[PDB]
Amino acid sequence: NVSGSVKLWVDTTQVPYYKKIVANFNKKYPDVKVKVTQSPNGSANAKTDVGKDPAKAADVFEVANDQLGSMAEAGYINPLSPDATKAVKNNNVAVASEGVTWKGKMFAYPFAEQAQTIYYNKSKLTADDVKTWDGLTAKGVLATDFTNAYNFYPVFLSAGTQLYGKTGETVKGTDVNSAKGEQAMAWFAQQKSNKGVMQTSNALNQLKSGKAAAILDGPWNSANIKKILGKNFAVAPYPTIKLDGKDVQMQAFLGIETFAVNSHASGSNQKAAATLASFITNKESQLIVYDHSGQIPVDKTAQKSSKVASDPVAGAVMTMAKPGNSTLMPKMPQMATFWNDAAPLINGAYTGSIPASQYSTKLDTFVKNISK
Ligand SMILES: OC[C@H]1O[C@@H]2O[C@H]3[C@H](O)[C@@H](O)[C@@H](O[C@H]4[C@H](O)[C@@H](O)[C@@H](O[C@H]5[C@H](O)[C@@H](O)[C@@H](O[C@H]6[C@H](O)[C@@H](O)[C@@H](O[C@H]7[C@H](O)[C@@H](O)[C@@H](O[C@H]8[C@H](O)[C@@H](O)[C@@H](O[C@H]9[C@H](O)[C@@H](O)[C@@H](O[C@H]1[C@H](O)[C@H]2O)O[C@@H]9CO)O[C@@H]8CO)O[C@@H]7CO)O[C@@H]6CO)O[C@@H]5CO)O[C@@H]4CO)O[C@@H]3CO
Repeated sequence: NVSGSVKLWVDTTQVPYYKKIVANFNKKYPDVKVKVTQSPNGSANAKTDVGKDPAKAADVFEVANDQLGSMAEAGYINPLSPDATKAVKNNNVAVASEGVTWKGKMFAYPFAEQAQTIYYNKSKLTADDVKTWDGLTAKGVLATDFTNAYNFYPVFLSAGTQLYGKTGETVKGTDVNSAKGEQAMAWFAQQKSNKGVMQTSNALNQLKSGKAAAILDGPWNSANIKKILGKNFAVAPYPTIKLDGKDVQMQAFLGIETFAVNSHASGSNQKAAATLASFITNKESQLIVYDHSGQIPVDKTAQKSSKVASDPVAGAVMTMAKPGNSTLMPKMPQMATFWNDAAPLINGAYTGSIPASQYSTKLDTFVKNISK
């Protein structure tokens, strides 16, 4: 039998359907008392929401896979048991297991596959128009945010550099301090004068108001964008960009969204928390998430279900996940420093605060900063 009390943190607009999932959980586990709330600052900030006071934080919380190495090394999350590991590994696609594994051990329960795509108004742009960045932006406005390194760091990967080495596990393996890194910096700088590229802190609002024909966004907004665009909804994988005069696919990050168990819990509450985390990331629960938000399951069977297989967003995400089209976010503890330093590097190139004469110096300093 499973008993105990568990606090669950989810992202703000997810609460209504996690309440439905928790109702399903309580059919099987009637004696577990779950309190579902939004988190203080969302899954993109889980490591600090938990770290500021682990005993006060939720017992089960939503967290993106890049944060897991930091949280594991800090002792905020424990390895999954052998049986829990086997379930994750057997039920979900390979990259989901890679996403939650740190030094050979799993530290979270994966449930969704996240890659950004182009979302666009098909009354304004065609499927052919969105194949290239310059071609798209010559025909309509793309709204985006150059202060967000999750949006734009992958251009360095398109340029042929590595982030923490071949597989994201090599502390000294970022090699962006090179001519290839400079090519990415120059691409950011070019976009400042591209009249079809609109800098904004709220790209989705620009799509809603009609000021943008296209945005880059992820599947957490799939159902949201389908509602906004209605019969004009369309989606595509990322386009090619020109780097050093060559067309290359513009990458996104591949992220795995997860739930983790707070290591503070003990006794019955710990068992209840692990049971909840397993349940809310099971196939049925992943399909409920899909039905509400459009997020893409990592469960092998769910991905091949008719409804997911016919969804154009799922198809675009599956394309994005292929080698060359994205890179799995690394989960090194150093990712904290990476994210902090990457945003001003990219935005400085875009705004011109970093001129071309300084690209090499700034990239050298960046690599030193993130490679300790
Ligand atoms: O809008 C939808 C979301 O709304 C709600 O989110 C709001 C927050 O609740 C509210 O607090 C606020 O956030 C601001 C915050 O208050 C400020 O303090 C500041 O944040 C700084 C932060 O405090 C610092 O510690 C630091 O953060 C670093 C962080 O520690 C580190 O891990 C890393 O972050 C990177 C992630 O780890 C990485 O995974 C990736 O994040 C992706 C993510 O993977 C992907 O899923 C996607 O996230 C979606 C999410 O799935 C959706 O559910 C939806 O979330 C809503 C929230 O749940 C609500 O709480 O939308 C999300 C965004 O699309 O996209 C993420 C990328 O955007 O990359 C991360 C790096 O970008 O590095 C950071 C930076 O070093 O620095 C912070 C910045 O100063 O700023 C906050 C934002 O203004 O406002 C939120 C709404 O904007």
